[PDB]
Amino acid sequence: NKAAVVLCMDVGFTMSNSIPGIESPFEQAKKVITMFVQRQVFAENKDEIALVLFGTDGTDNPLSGGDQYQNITVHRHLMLPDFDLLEDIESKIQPGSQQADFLDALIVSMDVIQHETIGKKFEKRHIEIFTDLSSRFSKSQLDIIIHSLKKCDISLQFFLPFSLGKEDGSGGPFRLGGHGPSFPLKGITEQQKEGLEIVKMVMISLEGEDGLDEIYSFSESLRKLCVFKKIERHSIHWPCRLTIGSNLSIRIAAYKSILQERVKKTWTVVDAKTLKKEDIQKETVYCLNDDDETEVLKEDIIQGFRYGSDIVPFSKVDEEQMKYKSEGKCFSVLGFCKSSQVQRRFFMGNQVLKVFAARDDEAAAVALSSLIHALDDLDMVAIVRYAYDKRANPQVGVAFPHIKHNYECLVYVQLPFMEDLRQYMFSSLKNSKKYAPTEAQLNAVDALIDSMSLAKKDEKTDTLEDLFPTTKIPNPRFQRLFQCLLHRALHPREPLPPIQQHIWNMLNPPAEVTTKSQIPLSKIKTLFPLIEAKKK
Amino acid sequence: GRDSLIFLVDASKAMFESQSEDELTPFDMSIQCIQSVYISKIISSDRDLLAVVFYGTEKDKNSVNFKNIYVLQELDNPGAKRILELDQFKGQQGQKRFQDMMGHGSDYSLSEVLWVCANLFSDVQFKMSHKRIMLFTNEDNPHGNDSAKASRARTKAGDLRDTGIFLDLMHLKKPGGFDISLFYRDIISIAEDEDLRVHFEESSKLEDLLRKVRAKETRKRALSRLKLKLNKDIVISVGIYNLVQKALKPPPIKLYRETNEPVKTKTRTFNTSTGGLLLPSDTKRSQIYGSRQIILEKEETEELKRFDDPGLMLMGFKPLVLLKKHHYLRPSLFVYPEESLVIGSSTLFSALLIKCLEKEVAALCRYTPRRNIPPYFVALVPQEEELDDQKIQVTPPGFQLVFLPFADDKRKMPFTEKIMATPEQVGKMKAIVEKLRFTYRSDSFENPVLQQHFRNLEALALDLMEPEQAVDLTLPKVEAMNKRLGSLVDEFKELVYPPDY
DNA sequence: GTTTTTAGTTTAT
DNA sequence: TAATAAACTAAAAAC
Ligand SMILES: O=P(O)(O)O[C@H]1[C@H](OP(=O)(O)O)[C@@H](OP(=O)(O)O)[C@H](OP(=O)(O)O)[C@@H](OP(=O)(O)O)[C@H]1OP(=O)(O)O
Repeated sequence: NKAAVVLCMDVGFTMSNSIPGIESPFEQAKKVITMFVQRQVFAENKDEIALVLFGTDGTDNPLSGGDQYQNITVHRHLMLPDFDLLEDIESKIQPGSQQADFLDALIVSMDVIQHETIGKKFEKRHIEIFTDLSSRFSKSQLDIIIHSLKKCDISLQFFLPFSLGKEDGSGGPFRLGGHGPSFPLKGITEQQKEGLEIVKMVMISLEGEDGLDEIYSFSESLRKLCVFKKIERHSIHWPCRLTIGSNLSIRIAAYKSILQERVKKTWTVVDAKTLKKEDIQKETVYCLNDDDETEVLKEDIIQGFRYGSDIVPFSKVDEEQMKYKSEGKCFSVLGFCKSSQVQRRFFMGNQVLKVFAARDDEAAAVALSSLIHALDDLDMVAIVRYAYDKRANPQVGVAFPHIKHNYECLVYVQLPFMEDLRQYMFSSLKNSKKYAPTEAQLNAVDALIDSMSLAKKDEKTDTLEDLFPTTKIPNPRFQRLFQCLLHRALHPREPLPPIQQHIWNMLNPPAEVTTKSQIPLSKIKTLFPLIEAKKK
Repeated sequence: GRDSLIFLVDASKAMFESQSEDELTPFDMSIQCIQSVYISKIISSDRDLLAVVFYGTEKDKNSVNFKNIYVLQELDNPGAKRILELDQFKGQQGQKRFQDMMGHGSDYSLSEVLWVCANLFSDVQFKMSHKRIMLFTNEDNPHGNDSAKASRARTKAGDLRDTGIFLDLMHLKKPGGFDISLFYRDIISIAEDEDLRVHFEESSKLEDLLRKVRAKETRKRALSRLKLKLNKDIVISVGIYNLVQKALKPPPIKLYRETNEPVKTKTRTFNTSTGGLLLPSDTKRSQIYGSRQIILEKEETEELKRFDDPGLMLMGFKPLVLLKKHHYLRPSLFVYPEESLVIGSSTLFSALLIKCLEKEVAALCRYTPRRNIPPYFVALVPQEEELDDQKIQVTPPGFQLVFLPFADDKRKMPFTEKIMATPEQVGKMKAIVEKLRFTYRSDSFENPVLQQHFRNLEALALDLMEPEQAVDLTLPKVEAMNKRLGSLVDEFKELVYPPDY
């Protein structure tokens, strides 16, 4: 649904003072704001965005009456973002020389939502603050701010130059958007420690224990979708009934958990001079494929299919009657089997379905919870027949339990038909008399895998910390496309720009993993001869 | 290219004998196995050429008039009439039609039988790639009483291997077992085997003979040969295969109404005003946002897609427990070393496969299929070779290329207040789950849409009986499950659903 | 060069 | 009404 967002950015003098190697917090927050407004513009949402800057040289806000809330500027009011906003982020907006109270700027940001969402329909109201917490601030408005955020139902997020934990690499490798480093926790001041505690207390009041999860770093925000987290549109449910036989029915609702996004807009082929679509036309002609290319009119072409060497005419009318016809929408259980009999290399389709009970139906929630825990306690899964509607082709799939601490559900993935399999026989590598590696070759590979380890078992409790979670990194083709689309609009004469480095830094493993493997890779290059074949 | 496959069936006395079996005869088992290959080649629009030859019959039919060799069907594309002809030899009634049309139990000489088969490969008008003969017999010593025929059979079999013709033995069950070392050890074509002498076991069921023929009915075909780069200097060559692929309904084809002849289709682009042909340099790409137009060249719409060169860049090694099963995005692929491109790739591939299995780790890679495409993180899961009791390769050795989704591909749903069931309700569902328990196999279900589509084409191509309705094997056996559960459905209902529901 | 596959659209249920 | 899957078109790469 629609949402109203106010971006509260710090442009003070301290935002231009950084640690050697990493960019300034002003330049880091300027790319996080650019990433946010870019997706909001090129996806053409109805979300309205305002921009408040604090730390400027001047003062322009509807709260300045009486030398109050100084050095706070409302650069952009609540309206749909456009290319003029992105150009101001890219060129116009310059760093300030003053310092402003970041809680006073939050009050100005709250004033924009309270006075400009007046009649418009907004399901969510959100404020994102980009600051370094390096300046002093007053704490008298703390209870006034929380009372207004809760009465107006306004969510909050914070973005800082540093992560909310600690840093081990002493000034160390520092790359924007990389995995591992995110500003040294030893390079922060005591004023930043005081401001960070106030940020914690505000987020704990608004959100609770999970309020700490809404405090991010600029470096990690560029390789996540956290800036859009509070304004994502809600998923559509799929009502159906889970049937076991014909006398047992369970009302369920399915959601698509995994679904590839890819591009949103299509490229329209236009004339190079008029730049219009109507100047382009395609005509497809038909002619006899065999001897003598003789054209055929549409009043002489029928539909047919091939049956091996036979050519069988089959009109679309006759095809509609003899077509396979199903009853329709269903989610019927065929049987239950061991989970070991369903290997993940058999998964089919282009989606993953999470099946919950029908909303506000406790009886269906108890019935489905019995199926989930029974399959989990038996280490078994359900082989079901899935059909989206009376039109879609029926599928055979698997529904395995998924038990969490906040919800329980079944996870559906399509399974293959017999016509989808291919029994390609492959030569044995375990019983190989030609390519069996030596003892020194296995030890070099053994040393390489240990050096390139992407996990960390910290605290020695078998707790694996993923050092490179690729599922949390956004698809780089989107922000790369938004970079080029905006670059062409603002600079029509210039060619397309290269890929931003923080994109490459997030698409690469932590710098410690790459440097650790140099010595193991050198021994592998000498132990494993590799050469290209040029003869046939 | 067009591969060639000749089905050679023995017609001796033992082929029509179900020697103490709850199964069909080895002849009926071979005839039904050949029909399945004929049909499956049509389901996938395969262009291979198929032939059916019988030996040991009383009647003969070939170009050189060699006795006791009947060529039922020469090398040609499969069709509806060819499948209908093979159906005339199916079952008990088909055994009578075969013996009345050609006879059986007659003597023969395997040398003359292989000369007729090799002659079918030479008569092809099309160009051929692979030339293979598939022999169906339950006789492991055809000429143990005639050294003059067994010696000429070995010489002709050796001449086929030099010519380039492969011979695969589909040995069937024989009392006491089928002994390949007696005779067919010096006939079958093999050289890739690592001096293991494994080979398939004897076939006693139609399912086993079908899988062994299916394992050799179609040859390997790589989706792409890519470079697996440990770094910039250490590069091996791998082959990407799709062991699973969604078989879809074949698209229609336009015909000429008065002759039922296929019609060529050509699509061109011209300017609307002048009517002249439009070169690729005479048009540009456009994308309108609001009231502003963004114009890019065709070269630039592909340039923004460019990231990595085509191949697999090794990112590291992640334990298998960090790869979630519910993070499926698209069908997985299979990675196998391609020794033909980079020599020494299989040794590094095997060492990586061995150590990834011992440490339970997957090789995370940045995957780029074609040129000018954004990358996607994939996890090469180690996969050990697995053979069943028939020595059929159920699982090939290599790596399972599992696609990993980005943060955009994840979609969140609203959370419930988690309503859990009591142990009394879970116990009743446990008894229901245990009642409807079965053994799942990946080839147990057929596509009802594909089956019915080709059943309709058979009725129109042969013009015999009306199109029958296929039995949807995806529908639950409702009446059987209700009797199987009994009162377990009325139970659990009283524990969950109130009477005011 | 031809054939299978897949990303990118298209258009009806 | 939008959501989405069965159809369809086009381009890359193996054979
Ligand atoms: O840290 P991970 O081991 O990768 O755990 C992930 C992660 O959860 P947390 O970081 O909160 O522990 C996901 O969070 P996001 O991708 O949303 O940021 C969460 O996804 P949900 O928000 O949908 O719960 C997912 O859970 P799931 O994939 O079951 O939805 C969960 O993994 P586990 O289920 O293994 O804990």
